[PDB]
Amino acid sequence: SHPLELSEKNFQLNQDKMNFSTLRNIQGLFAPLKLQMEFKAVQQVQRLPFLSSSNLSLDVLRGNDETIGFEDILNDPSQSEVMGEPHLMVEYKLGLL
Amino acid sequence: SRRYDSRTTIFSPEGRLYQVEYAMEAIGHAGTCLGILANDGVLLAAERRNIHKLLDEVFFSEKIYKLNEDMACSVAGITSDANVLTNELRLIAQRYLLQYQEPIPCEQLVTALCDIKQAYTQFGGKRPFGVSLLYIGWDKHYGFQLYQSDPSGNYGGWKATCIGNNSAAAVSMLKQDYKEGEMTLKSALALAIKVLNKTMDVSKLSAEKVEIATLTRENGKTVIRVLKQKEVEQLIKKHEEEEAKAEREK
Amino acid sequence: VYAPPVGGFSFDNCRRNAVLEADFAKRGYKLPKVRKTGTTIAGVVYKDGIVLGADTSKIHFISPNIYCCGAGTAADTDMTTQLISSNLELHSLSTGRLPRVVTANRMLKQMLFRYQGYIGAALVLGGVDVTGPHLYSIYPHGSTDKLPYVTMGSGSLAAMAVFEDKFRPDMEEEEAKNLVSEAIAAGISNIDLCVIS
Amino acid sequence: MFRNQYDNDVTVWSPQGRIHQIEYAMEAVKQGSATVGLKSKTHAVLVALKRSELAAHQKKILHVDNHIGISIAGLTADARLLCNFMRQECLDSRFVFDRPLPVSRLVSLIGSKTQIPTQRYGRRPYGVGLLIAGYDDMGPHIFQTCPSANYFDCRAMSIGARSQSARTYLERHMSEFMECNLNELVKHGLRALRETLPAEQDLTTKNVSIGIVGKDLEFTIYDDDDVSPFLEGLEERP
Amino acid sequence: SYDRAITVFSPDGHLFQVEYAQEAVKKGSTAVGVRGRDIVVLGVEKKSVAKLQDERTVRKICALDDNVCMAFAGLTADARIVINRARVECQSHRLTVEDPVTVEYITRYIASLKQRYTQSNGRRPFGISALIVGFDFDGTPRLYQTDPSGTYHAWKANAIGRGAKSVREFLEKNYTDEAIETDDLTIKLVIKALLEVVQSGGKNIELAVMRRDQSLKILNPEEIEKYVAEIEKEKEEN
Amino acid sequence: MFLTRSEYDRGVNTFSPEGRLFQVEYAIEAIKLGSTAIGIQTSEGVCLAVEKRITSPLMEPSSIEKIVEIDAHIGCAMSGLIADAKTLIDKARVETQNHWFTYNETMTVESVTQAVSNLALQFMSRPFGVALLFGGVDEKGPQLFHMDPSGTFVQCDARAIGSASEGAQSSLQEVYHKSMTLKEAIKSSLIILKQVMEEKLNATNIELATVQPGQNFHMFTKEELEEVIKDI
Amino acid sequence: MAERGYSFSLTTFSPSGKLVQIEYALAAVAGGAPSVGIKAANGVVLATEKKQKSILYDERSVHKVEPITKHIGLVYSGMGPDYRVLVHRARKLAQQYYLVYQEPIPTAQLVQRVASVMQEYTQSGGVRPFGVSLLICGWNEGRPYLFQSDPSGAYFAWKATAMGKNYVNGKTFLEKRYNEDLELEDAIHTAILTLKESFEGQMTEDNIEVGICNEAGFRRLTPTEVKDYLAAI
Amino acid sequence: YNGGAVMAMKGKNCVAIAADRRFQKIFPMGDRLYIGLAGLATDVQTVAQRLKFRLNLYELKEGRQIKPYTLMSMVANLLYEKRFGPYYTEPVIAGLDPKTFKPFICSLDLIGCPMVTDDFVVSGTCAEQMYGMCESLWEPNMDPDHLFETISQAMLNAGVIVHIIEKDKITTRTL
Amino acid sequence: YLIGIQGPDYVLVASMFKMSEKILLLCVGEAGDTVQFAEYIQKNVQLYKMRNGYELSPTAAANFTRRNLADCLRSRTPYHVNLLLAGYDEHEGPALYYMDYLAALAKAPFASVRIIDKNGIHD
Repeated sequence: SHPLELSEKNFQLNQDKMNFSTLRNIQGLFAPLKLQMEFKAVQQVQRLPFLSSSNLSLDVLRGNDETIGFEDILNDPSQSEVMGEPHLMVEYKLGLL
Repeated sequence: SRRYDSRTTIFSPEGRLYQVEYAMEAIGHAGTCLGILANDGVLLAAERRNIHKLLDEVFFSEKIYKLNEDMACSVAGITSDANVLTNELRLIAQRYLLQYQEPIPCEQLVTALCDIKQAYTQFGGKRPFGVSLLYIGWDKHYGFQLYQSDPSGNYGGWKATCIGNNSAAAVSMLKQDYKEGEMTLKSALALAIKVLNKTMDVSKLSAEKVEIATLTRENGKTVIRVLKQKEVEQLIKKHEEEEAKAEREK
Repeated sequence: VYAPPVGGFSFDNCRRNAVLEADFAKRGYKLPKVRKTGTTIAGVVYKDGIVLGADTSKIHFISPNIYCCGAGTAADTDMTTQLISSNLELHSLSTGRLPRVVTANRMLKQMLFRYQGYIGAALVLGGVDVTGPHLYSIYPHGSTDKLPYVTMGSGSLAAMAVFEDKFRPDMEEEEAKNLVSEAIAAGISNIDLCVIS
Repeated sequence: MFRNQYDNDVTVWSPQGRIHQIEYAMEAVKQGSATVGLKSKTHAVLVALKRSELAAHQKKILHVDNHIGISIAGLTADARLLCNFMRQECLDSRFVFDRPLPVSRLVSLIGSKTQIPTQRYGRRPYGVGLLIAGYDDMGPHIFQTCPSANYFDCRAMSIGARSQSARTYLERHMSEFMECNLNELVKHGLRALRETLPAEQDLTTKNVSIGIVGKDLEFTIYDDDDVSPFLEGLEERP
Repeated sequence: SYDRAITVFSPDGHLFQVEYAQEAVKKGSTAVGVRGRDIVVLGVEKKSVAKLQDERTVRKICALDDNVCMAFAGLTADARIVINRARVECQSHRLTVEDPVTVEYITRYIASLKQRYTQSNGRRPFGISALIVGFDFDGTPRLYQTDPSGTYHAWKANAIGRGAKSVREFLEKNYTDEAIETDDLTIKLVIKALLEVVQSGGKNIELAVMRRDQSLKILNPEEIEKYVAEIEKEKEEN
Repeated sequence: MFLTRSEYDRGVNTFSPEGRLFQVEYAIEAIKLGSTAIGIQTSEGVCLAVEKRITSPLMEPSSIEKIVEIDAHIGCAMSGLIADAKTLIDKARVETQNHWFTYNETMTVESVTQAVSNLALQFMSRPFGVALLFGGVDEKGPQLFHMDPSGTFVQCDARAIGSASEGAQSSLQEVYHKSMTLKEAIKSSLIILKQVMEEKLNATNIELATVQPGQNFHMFTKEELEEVIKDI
Repeated sequence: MAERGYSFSLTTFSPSGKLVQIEYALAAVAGGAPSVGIKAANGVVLATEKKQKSILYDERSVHKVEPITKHIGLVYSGMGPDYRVLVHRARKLAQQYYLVYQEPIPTAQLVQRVASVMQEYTQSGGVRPFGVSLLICGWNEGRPYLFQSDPSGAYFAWKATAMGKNYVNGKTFLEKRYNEDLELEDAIHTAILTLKESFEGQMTEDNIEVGICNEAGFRRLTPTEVKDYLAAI
Repeated sequence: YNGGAVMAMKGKNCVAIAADRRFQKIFPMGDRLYIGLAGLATDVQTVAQRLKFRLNLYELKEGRQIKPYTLMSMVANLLYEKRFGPYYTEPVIAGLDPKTFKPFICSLDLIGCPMVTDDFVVSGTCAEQMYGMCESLWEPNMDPDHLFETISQAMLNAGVIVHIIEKDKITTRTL
Repeated sequence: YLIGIQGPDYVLVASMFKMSEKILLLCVGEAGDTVQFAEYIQKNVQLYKMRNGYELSPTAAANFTRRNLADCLRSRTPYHVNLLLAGYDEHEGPALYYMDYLAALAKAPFASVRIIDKNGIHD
C-alpha cells in the first residue's frame, strides 16, 4: 500500500522495544523486566474485545495520559463501523481461533 | 446456593447460574418501566424514580434513550452498565444503517445487545450486565413491537410487559385489562397510567414521578415522542376522574 | 480477522487509489488535487522577542507565547500546528507553566519524522518562552535548525537575501518586524507580522 | 502439618523456609524406575531397569544426538520435553558451529530450562531426573539431573526406585569403572541394577536396556537381545 | 469438590461441571425427533404461554440450512449463540465446498464449539442440546443429538430436555416402519410422544416438517391440532 | 497430633508428597469410563476393533463412531471421550496430509503419535480424557501404539484400552502370539471384545478398521464383521 | 448474616442483587474532603475543604479545583491519586473532542466519557473502582452546568449538591438555602456556608479552596478572593 | 468519468448549493444543511455514507442538530484519515446553521484543508470555470427568488440542481 | 455484456446468477471474479434469509454488494466485476441496481428474459 503503513502499524512496538534496549544497556536487565510486568498486568484489565475499552492504567504508565496523536483523532475505533460476533471476537483474543 | 454463585461460569447440581439470577434481582430493585404495544403506536410509560428538589434535568428523557429514527429503549437496573449499553444500542443500529441503508429491524438490534450480554455471562471475570431494557419499535417487517432483554441475553416480544419494581405485579394488571386488537395508543396510554398507579403507590402518579415515550407512525415517518408534563398530567387527572366516577357508580 | 480495529491513517485505498492514478493519467483525465499554502513565510529574533512574517496568513497558533508559520501543504501545516497546540496545552495544564518553544520544536520534528515528509509542514516556529525568544525551521521530513531568522516557500530565496543583508544581532522590535515585512515583500499577499515579546 | 498452606504452590515459601512442591517433584523421580549411569576413560555407559511384555514397551534410554543420550527416572511427559529440547540444542550446535555440544553445557541448558517453572506461577517442576551420558574432546561423561533445577556431574550414579542399592554398588566399585572396557563397565552398571532388583528377580536380558557412547562409539541403545552379549560374562549374584 | 471447575477430573473419573450443563439441558422443554421415509419431523412443546407475549420472538425449532434444521431444549441465550454460529459455519462450508451442507457436518460443528467451551474454567459449556435433523446433497433423512460435553451422535427417534426419558420410551415402542412410511404418521408420532410429554395437544406444541424436497416450514397450531384429533380418533377406534 | 484436609488432587500442576499428579490418573479413570478398544499389531498388518456400546434401538448403528482413518495406512481407535479424540484425530490427519504435501510420503506411525503428543501434553486446560490406539502399516511395517492423559505415546504389539483395559489385555496376553496373521488379529480383537461386552457382538455394536502392507486402512463392513463374529 | 464473599469481589452480584465493592468505593467517597457544587445564574461554584490545613504546605502545588478545558473544571471528595489520573484523562478527551468536532467539549459530553472510565473499572475483575466522585461543572450555550459522576460511573445534572463529609447535611442546608434564581455572587457565599456546616476548625483561604465557572469560563479563586468571600461571610 | 464541480452562494438566510447533473452531488445532513461531494463517484458515495454514520451517532449523543462548521470538521477528519490513498472527492458543506440560520459555505480538497468563504465557493474538478462565471453574476444580498438565476446561470455557463436552502422551507430547482 | 430493462413490475434482464426467489444478479467483466462474487453475495443474502426469517430487499442487497465490491477492489487491485441487481422488493416494487468496476450504485431502468416480479423470477 504505502511505506508508512508498516512504520505506523508497528510504531508502538518499535518504540517500547527501543526503550527496553536503552534501559537494558544503562540501568540493567531488571528495568525492562519491571516495566513489562506492569504493562502486561494492566492490559489484563480491559473490556471483552467487542466493546471499546478505556485502559487508563496502561496509558498513564506509558505517559500517554497528557499526549494525543493521529492514532487517537483519526479512524475513530470507539465509533467502530465494523464489529463481529461478541463470542467469536472473544474466542480470537483467547486464541481458540 | 452458597456455591455455584461466584464466577457466572459455574453451574449448580440443578443446572442454575445464581450470579445471573442475582442480576435479575438487581432489575427487581429499579425504576418501574411499563411498556404497552398499541395499534396507533407503542408507548413506554415509566416511574421517574429520581425526583429530588435540588436534582436538575438537562437531558431530553430520564430512563428512555432512543436508538435510531425507528426505535427507542428504556432502562431498569445498574445505571453505569445501562449508560454504555444504550450508547452501544445506537451504534449497533447505525452499522446496519451504514451497510444495508435500512433502520435496523427491531429483533436484530435487541438480539445484538443480547449476544453482548450473553458473552458477559459466558466469559468469567466479566459481570452479568445487570440491566433490562424495554424496546418500543417500528420496522417494515412486523409493524410496531414492544420487546424486553435480560442480563442473561434471554429476550422476548410483548403486547404489554414491565421491567423494574412491581413488574410481575404490573404485568398481572395488564393481563386483566389489556384487549389485544382493540388497544389504540389512546386506550394503551390510559391502561399505562392505570397500571403504574395500581402497581406503585405514588400520590396520584405525580407527573414529574412518571414519564411516557410514544413511538408512533405519522405520514410514513416513525415519531418517538415524550409525553409532556402537561400531557401525563392530562392522562392521570382523567384516570382519577374515571376513578371518582366509578367510586360514585359503586 | 476477529480483532478489535484501532485508529490512525488507513492504507487500504492506496493500491486501488494508485490504479485510479494509473488509468486516469494514461487516458488524459483529472483526479482531485491537493490544496497548498504556497506562502512566502519568515521569522526573526530581536533583543527580547520574536516576529513571524507571512503573506496571504501562514502564521498559525501553538501556545499563548508560541506561534508557527506554514509553508508546504495547507491541510498539513494547519493539522500539525493544531495537534501540537493541543499537545502543549495538555503539557502546560499539568506542568502549571506556559509550554516551551523547545517542547513545540522537539514534538513537531519527532511527529514529522515518524511520517517521513509524506505530510507537507515546512514551518518557521517562533515563540518567546521563559528561556527567551526562540526561532526554529521545522521541516516536513522531521528535520529542523535553531536559526536567528529563516524563510520558506514561494520566493524564500529573495526573502532570505533581504533578511541576511538587513539583519542586526540584537534588533529593536519594530526594526525586527520591518525586516520580516520587507523579506516577505521580496518573496511576493498582505505582510503578516505576528510579533512576540 | 503447618506446611499445609505453603506446599500446594511452587511460588510460595513457608515459615520453615523451603518450597515443598520442588521436594515433591524430587519424590516423583522415585515413581519412575531405576536407571544406572557410570563411565570409564574410553566409554560412558547407561543401563535402565524396565518395569506388559506385549503392551508398554517403555523406552527408558533415549538417544539425543551422535555424541549424547539419557536414561529416564520419573514423569515421562517431562522426560520427553527435556530430551526433545536437548536434541534441538545439539542440532543447532551442528547446524551453526558444525560441532558436538558439550555435555556439561547441555545439562546446564536443562538446569535453567527446569528453573523457570519453579520460579513461575501456572508452572510445576519437571518431575523427572535424567542420567545425561555423552562423550566430548574432554572424555566420557555422566550428568545426573534432578526434578529440582539443580544438577550434578558424576562418574557413577543411579536414580529411580529402590535405587540406593545401585548407588551403594557404584561406590564400592567406583574406582574399577575409571579403568574398565566397554563391556566390563557395562557388567558393573548391570550389577548395580541387579543390586536394586530383589534377589528373587534378575537381569535375564529382559528388564535391561544399555545406552553406551564413547571414543569412536556413538550413543547406541542395546535392547531386547543386544544386551544378551553384555550379560554373557556377568555371573553369580553372590 | 471437582464440581467447582469445568476443567478437573475426579477419582471416579468425571467432569461434574460439564454434567451440570447437561442438568441445565435436563431442565429444558421436551424436544422430540423422528427420521422417517423421505421425511424428518421436530415436534417440541411451547411449555409456557404468558397471555401477552409474542411467540415469533421465542421459538424452539430453528432452521440452519436449506436441508438442515434443529430443535434446542436447554438454556435460551446459550442456544441462540450455538444456532447463530451453526448458520455462520453452514455458510462457510456452503461457499467453499459448493455443497448443500450435510446435517452431520454442522452437528459436528455445534459439538466441537461446545467442546471449545468445555476446555476452560474461565469459560462455561453452552448448557443446551439440539436435535439437528434434515437431509443431504442426495436426500438421506437425518436426526442427531449434540451435548454441552461437545460430542455429536446419530439417531432415528429422539426426545431430550424436559421429560426426555418418558418420551424416548414412547418412541422405543411407537417408532416403527409402519409409523414412518408416510409423513402424516411421523408428524402424528412426535405429537403423540408430546401427548406423553405435556398434557395439552395442538395447544403447547411447535412442530417442524422438513422433507427431501422441502425445508423446516413451521406448521400452524391448527395443522398440528388436526393430527392431534387424528390420533384421538385412533384412540376412539382403540 | 491432628488430621488435615490437604488437596494435591484438585490441581493437575500440584504434586502429592509421593510426587503424584492425580488429575492425570483421574483422566485415566475417565479412559476407564469410556468404551473398550482392542488393537493387535501382527506380521501381516495391524487391526483395530472397538465396542460402540449402542444402548437403544432408536440410535443409528449404521453411523460409525469409536474408530477413524488418518491417511492411507494409519488410523486410530478412540476410547475415553469422543470430543477429546476429535482434536487429536485432526492433528494426526492434517500433519500426515502435510507430510504428503511436503515430502510426497505418508508419515510413519511413530511420527504421527509424536505429532499427536505435541497437541496433547499441553495442559485444552485438563489432562486429555481420551486414549487413542494408532494402528498403521507404514514404510517400516505394521505398528500399534497407545496414547494416555499424560499426553505421551508408547509402542504396542497387542493392547486393549478403555472399559476393560486390563480385563481384555489379559485375554490378549494368552491369545496374541508374535506370528499372528492380520486375520487372526481381526478375529481375536473381536471375540475378546465379545467376552468383554455385556451385550452380544453383532456388526452394529462394533467398529473394526484394519490395515495390511497390501490393503490400506479400510473400515470392515457390516458383512465382513458378521462373517468373522459368526466364526468367533 | 455476614455475606463477605460478595463484599470482596466487584464482579459478583449478592443474593438480593447488590454490587457492594461499588458501595465501598462510595464509602471511600463518603469519607472524603467536603465539596459543594452550586450551579447559579451567572455560573457554578465548586467551593471545597482542603485536606491540608497546615503551617507546612506549598499553596502553588495542589489544587482541588482543576480546569479540563477553558470553560470546564471539577472538584472531588475521596481519593487524590485517583482524582489526578482521572483529570489527566479528562483533559486528553476534551482535546480529542476538539480535534474531531472542533467544539469545546460540552460539560455533559466530557462527564459521559470520564464516567465511562468509571463504568469499565466496576465492570472488570482484577481492578478496583475509583474511590472518588467528581462535581464536573462548566459553561456552554449561554448556560451554567453542574454534574456528579460516581465510582460506579452514574452521572446526573445538579442545581445544588454536596459530597465528602457531613455532605447529606450539606445537601439539607443547601435545600433550605439554594434558590433557583440565586446568582453566582450569592452562590459562592452559599457554598462557603454549606462548607461551614461540614467544617472542623476556623475557615480561611488556606483551609478551603474555591473555583468557579462563568460566561468567560472556569478558574480557581485566588487566596485573596476566597478570604474576601469569607470576610463578606 | 464525469467529475464535475458544484457551487454554493451566500444569501438572505438562504444558500444555493447548485450542483451539476448529467452521479449524486447533493446529500442532506441537518435541517437546512447539505454537502456537495463531487469528484470520483465511488469515493463520493463511500465517504458520504461513512460521514452519515459518524454524523447520526454525534447527533444521537449530543441532543442538538450539527452546526455546518462541526459537520465540515468531521468531513476534514474523514478525508485526513485517508491522507495516504485519498477518497477522490472535494466536498462543500453549504447550509444555514440549525440555530442561527447564518449562510455558511466551505470547500475541502481530497485530504481535508477546510476553507470558508463569505460570497461563494466551488469544489471539484471543474471548479475553476463556474467560479469565474458566478463572480461575474454575483450580488451582495440575495433574496432566494433572483438568487436562483445567478447560480444556475454560472454553473451552466462554466441541467443542474439548485437546492435553494431556506429559513422557512428549502426549495429545489432541477433544470 | 449485461442487459437491464426495469418495468412497472417487469424487470426483463439477460447476460445471470440469482440472489433470492425474486432477485437476479448479472455479473460480467473479469471471467472468474464475475461468478465468484455473484455466488458469494447470493449465499450472503441466503445467510441473512436463514437467520432473520426475511431476505435482503433489492435495495439492502445492492448497498451490501457495493460495500463488499468496494473492499474487494481495495484488497485485490483488479478484483473486477461489472454488475446489475435486477431485483423486486415485497415492500416497494421492482429494482435494477447497475454497479461500476470500483463499486458505485445506480437504480438504472436502462442498464435470458428473467422477469423479476412479486411472483418471483421468470426466465
